[PDB]
Amino acid sequence: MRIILLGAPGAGKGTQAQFIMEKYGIPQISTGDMLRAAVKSGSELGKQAKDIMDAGKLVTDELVIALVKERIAQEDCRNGFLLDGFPRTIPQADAMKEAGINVDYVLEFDVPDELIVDRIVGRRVHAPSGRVYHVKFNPPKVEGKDDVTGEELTTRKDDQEETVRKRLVEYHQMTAALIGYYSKEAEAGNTKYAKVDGTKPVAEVRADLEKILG
Repeated sequence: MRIILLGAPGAGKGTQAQFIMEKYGIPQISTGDMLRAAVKSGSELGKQAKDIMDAGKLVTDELVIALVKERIAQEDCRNGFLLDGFPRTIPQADAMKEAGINVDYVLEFDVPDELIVDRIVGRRVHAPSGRVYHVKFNPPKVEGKDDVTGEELTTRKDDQEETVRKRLVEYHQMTAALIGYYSKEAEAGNTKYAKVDGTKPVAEVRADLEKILG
């Protein structure tokens, strides 16, 4: 069972990761994780990808692909894998096909931008301790203040409404053609594609995956 899980930043597609992992007994894999696990290994690619990172240049599509083919070749991927957040472009996806890395399902965790914004800007945090809150779901006992210390709560620079919005616009701009690519690939029978609605409750989204997957 080989699955590609896609979704906008802050949509929360990771909320179904462990379900898929336990359902079909497969590891979760991201380009970020293997970038490190490669350097950790004495692999040539690891040493290669290490130099590119130390020099602060983007990792080439060919090198990332090589790391992927290397990653899924390991024994933990005997029954498949869960590929999280990759590919991100059509060249990358085609490069996976050019190297014969097919997948069974392409899942698109979909959440409207406005909802994502609403979720994120609602966050509050106690920076020095790292304690997190949220105006809904988990508000502090004393309004605007940390339960433990009683100090005023703040917000992350990474959660600024203006910052989050640019991230989404950028993401859609970069992912739009790729979604159509896999949807068309599905019409060609090369893989299966399904646009999952991530606005419903977790338990409901989970049950929808079982009808899509099996």
